[PDB]
Amino acid sequence: GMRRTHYAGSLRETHVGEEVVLEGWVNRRRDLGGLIFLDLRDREGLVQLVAHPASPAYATAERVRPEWVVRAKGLVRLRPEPNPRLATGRVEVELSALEVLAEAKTPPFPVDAGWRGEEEKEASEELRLKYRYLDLRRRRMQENLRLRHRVIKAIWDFLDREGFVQVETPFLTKSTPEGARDFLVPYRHEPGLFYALPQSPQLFKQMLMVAGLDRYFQIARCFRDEDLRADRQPDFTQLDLEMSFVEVEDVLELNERLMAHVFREALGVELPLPFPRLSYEEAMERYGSDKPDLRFGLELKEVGPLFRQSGFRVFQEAESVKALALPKALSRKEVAELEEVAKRHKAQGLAWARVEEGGFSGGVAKFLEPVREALLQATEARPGDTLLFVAGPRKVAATALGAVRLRAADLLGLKREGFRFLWVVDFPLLEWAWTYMHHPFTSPHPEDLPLLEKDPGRVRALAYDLVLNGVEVGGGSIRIHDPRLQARVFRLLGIGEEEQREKFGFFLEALEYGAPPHGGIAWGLDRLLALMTGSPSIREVIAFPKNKEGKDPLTGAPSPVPEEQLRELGLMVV
Amino acid sequence: GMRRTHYAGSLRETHVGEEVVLEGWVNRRRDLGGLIFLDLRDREGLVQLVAHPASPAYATAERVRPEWVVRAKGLVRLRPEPNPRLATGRVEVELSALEVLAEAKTPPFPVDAGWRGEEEKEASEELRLKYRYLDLRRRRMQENLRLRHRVIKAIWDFLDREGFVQVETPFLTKSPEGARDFLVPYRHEPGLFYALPQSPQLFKQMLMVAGLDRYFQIARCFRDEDLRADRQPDFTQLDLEMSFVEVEDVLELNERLMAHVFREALGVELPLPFPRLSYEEAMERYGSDKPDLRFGLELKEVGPLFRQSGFRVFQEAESVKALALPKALSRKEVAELEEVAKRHKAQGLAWARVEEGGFSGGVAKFLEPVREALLQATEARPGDTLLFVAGPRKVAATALGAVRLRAADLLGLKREGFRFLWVVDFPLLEWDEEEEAWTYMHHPFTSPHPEDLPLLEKDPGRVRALAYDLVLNGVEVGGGSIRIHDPRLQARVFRLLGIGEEEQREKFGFFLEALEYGAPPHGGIAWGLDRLLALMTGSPSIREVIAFPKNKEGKDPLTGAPSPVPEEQLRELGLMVVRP
Ligand SMILES: Cn1c(=O)ccn([C@@H]2O[C@H](COS(=O)(=O)NC(=O)[C@@H](N)CC(=O)O)[C@@H](O)[C@H]2O)c1=O
Ligand SMILES: Cn1c(=O)ccn([C@@H]2O[C@H](COS(=O)(=O)NC(=O)[C@@H](N)CC(=O)O)[C@@H](O)[C@H]2O)c1=O
Repeated sequence: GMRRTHYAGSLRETHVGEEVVLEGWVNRRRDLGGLIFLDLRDREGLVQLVAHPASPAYATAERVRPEWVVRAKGLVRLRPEPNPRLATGRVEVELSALEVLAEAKTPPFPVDAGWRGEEEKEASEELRLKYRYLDLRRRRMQENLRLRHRVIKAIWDFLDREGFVQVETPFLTKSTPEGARDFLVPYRHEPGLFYALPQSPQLFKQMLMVAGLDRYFQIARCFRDEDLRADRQPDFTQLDLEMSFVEVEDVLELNERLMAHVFREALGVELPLPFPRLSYEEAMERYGSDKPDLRFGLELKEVGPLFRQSGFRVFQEAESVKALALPKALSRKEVAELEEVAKRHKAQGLAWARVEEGGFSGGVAKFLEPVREALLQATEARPGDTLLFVAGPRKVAATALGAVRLRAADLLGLKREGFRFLWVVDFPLLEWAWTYMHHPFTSPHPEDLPLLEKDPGRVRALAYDLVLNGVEVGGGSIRIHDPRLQARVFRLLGIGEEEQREKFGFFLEALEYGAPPHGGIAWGLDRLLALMTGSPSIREVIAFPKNKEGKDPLTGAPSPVPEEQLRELGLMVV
Repeated sequence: GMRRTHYAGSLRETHVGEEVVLEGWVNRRRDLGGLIFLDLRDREGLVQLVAHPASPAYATAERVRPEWVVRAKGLVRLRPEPNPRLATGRVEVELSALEVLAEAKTPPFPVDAGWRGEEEKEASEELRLKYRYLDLRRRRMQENLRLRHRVIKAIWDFLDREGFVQVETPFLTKSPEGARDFLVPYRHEPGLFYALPQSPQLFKQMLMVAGLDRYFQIARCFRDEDLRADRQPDFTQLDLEMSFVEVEDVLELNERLMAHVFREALGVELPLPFPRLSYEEAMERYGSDKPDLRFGLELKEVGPLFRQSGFRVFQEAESVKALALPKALSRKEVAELEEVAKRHKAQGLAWARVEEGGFSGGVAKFLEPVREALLQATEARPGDTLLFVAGPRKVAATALGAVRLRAADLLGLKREGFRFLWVVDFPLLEWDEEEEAWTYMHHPFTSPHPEDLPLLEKDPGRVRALAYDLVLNGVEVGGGSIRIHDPRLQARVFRLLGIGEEEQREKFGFFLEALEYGAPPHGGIAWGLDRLLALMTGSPSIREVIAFPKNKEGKDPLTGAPSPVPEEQLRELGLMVVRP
């Protein structure tokens, strides 16, 4: 068997009196009172080793240095005083033997403080990525990676119990000129031909429903060679799933129970069910976003129809006037910062006013007094608040004041805690010619089918987004299984026969052989884990990620190849 | 909730009298005396629907054709005569309602036979791949994929229980397992490329440097080989790594894991521990480093019997290996084995017959002078045929071992069950008989045996490696080794393999630097998961246990990959096709 008797970090008072053998890294060394203290570290935590002057390990303990790998033997003792910041804090190991297994260069940054429960100074992320195998020694990074393990295992446990079959889908597949750019892989035996890496398993998982597997899932890697700004990696991980004979309700319900199972098992957090749901229209009206942050209130209110007779022209003529009531009297500085956030979101401006005990004061207060009783019942605003207004087109006014609403939350120092999930449902199928939102296999709402040709902009889709704390962590839809309806959606989009066969030919032919009703979703697993850990970037929950620019400082990729390796592929640099 | 009350194939006599809602595919339609019988199919199997002319469901049922998708409602009743070949064969559904959810045209090959327990006729595999979403409707293919699910889940349960951390490693990484890399052009700077990983080898060793102690991953590996021998461009490994381990610790963990997998996914008990054979023992006794232990017919060294022989072809040979087959082969069969032998670099195949007192046929004359010792060494009996290959030891073993494997087929030996074994004590270097060179059997991060370190510069050919292969039924299903964790020794071994300091820095500099920060002792292994599943299902190819595999030339008939890309796209990458 193994030489070690225990993980170093697993020792407790229950082990006092046992002789242990331990292996790990020297986290720190201190000399006090003629004793040598060594913090010995492995993935379960630190344990204090003590070398006494009479001990055979005494000279060895004096020469070891941080990050050296050692094997220690000794007997577990109570400490005279416990250190409650260590789980092993009640005990130490009186060293009888100490063996050096590997020496170590001084690391470019410290990895020792977190394991003592101390705060860690921020290091250059580029330096952290270049030495990622050392960055991953830190307690924080190992907790992230081990949480990711527990989340995926919980997903397997749940979906296996519910009858889902995990199926692995191809990585070398068909390159299509459809939409986002593919990463290409040259085919050596015939220069000029390429595989593509998959943007998602969408077509394969739908074909698995056509194959009768009923329900599928995969922890899937997706590859999209597009703009890497906004915390995007060249590849990322989805929890991808698909089910047969389901309505929207069936997919949402399954995903709610799965998410609650994951949070209970991997985080010890209880998620109340069911999740709240908002239509896309309700979300835009009340929050100005299709990914609302429900950790605070401050909803937007439509007040347009209050000023239809007011002398204030810019309110009276606007298609929409949105109002927001902040529970604080803001400075002229803060208002202008909010106004700047509004104008940077295409608004014409941000009107404002303070709410006093008898009326209003400041900004547009004069034009608000005639409609005071109605304005206050609509906004539920109390004396001391500050009213913010954005007038303009309905989508612009909502989106602008919604961004004002988010930035306002920071200015007021609102406590934003916990995990607030919600479903956003009833997205529009299209948008102005006409174009779809995600992919063209999303089913129209059955009761909206006749509007497909008459009023396409009002057709709802059977599509849904999963949002957590203002972040889109999942998206999917019920699919079209009728090839006649799919052709009908293509005719509405102006997508001809030759273009369909070039982009989707093999799948459109699959629908002719009896596809069941089906639908599904994919989570952004990296985004979920970053939110679960309070990380500012998904790079903190990926073992070996790229930097923000898409390169890998650890290995040096992407790198040149010898021209003989490229000539063998029949390609050359132009 | 769902409309569906049960899976169609799950209905039993215990459900008689219940009203059920079912959804699935029409496996077959038969009309009889005005009744319409529909075998409804889903992933749990078939159940018989009955549409009566007086039912509201009848008009719908008249439209239905095979492979149409329907939702059916009605009452479970006993059949007047049961179909004992079906799990639902005692019952049927008397239809009260039926709706068509989807129509279907006639498939290019049948998918209905296996769901009835009947045998499936062989279809063209290129056609099966072109319509893989229909091929996957067959019962055997769904059994394969659901077994694959069960195996992976069992792997997760066992390794999670044993403290392994699953870590997902990169797919877009730096341009090492004995094949060519698949490249990915970097769009923003033409001439730069990523490589797809041939394995996660260096990432999992770095996770040991990071102190995670034990890792695993169900990893996809990409290797651009001449795709002979049932090669796919990418395939799947159970990859794992452990810290502070010796060879034995890795072997015992994998043994217990494999027994758990076979018990939970197949209901098969694998006796423990697995047999172990050294590389030398395996080659001497079986002429192969992946022995097939499902039959006997071991090889015997008889060189020391011919040192006084007039037969120069025997007398000069380093080795003469013999094998006794329990049958009097025909001259046609002997020439076949001789051809097998010659295809494996042998100078030829000798033969004879064992009769009640003397010998007959082939080289029997030269076998007669040495009879007592030969019969004791081979245990041959009257009616047997003796075969010999004379030559260098490795040649003689390998040629007659391939004859041994072929002969098992000619004799029709019943080879059954699952015979695992470890092959251990591999040499660090393998001699290429062709290119007359030393090459490494396992990748360059394999640790030499610590007792053999002074032989690295004195005599590299006798250096043992701390490497091991896992063999199942004559197939290599796993391979691994204890790694080098000392940076000086890793550079020393790179120097031995003909890799100068310039080459070390360019390909492995980041990893050599990592060894300088306190790398623990570590080792690991990787299973060929597709290979394992193919053996577990008796499949002739790993294509039968992969949902959407390539064909033998690495092409995807279903999607048309690989394919040209627009001239505009290729321009954006800054590359062009070289003109012949
Ligand atoms: C980092 N990163 C990205 O760069 C892009 C996406 N995602 C997350 O993937 C989810 C699904 O992706 S999708 O493109 O919307 N739809 C799809 O991929 C569809 N195939 C899903 C379906 O219809 O079932 C999003 O909701 C995000 O949470 C990221 O995490
Ligand atoms: C289809 N296919 C192939 O094309 C190639 C390999 N394999 C299977 O992968 C195992 C490990 O692969 S290895 O390259 O030997 N070692 C490695 O990849 C080492 N990195 C593992 C280690 O040292 O821990 C083999 O034992 C086969 O069972 C296939 O199934």
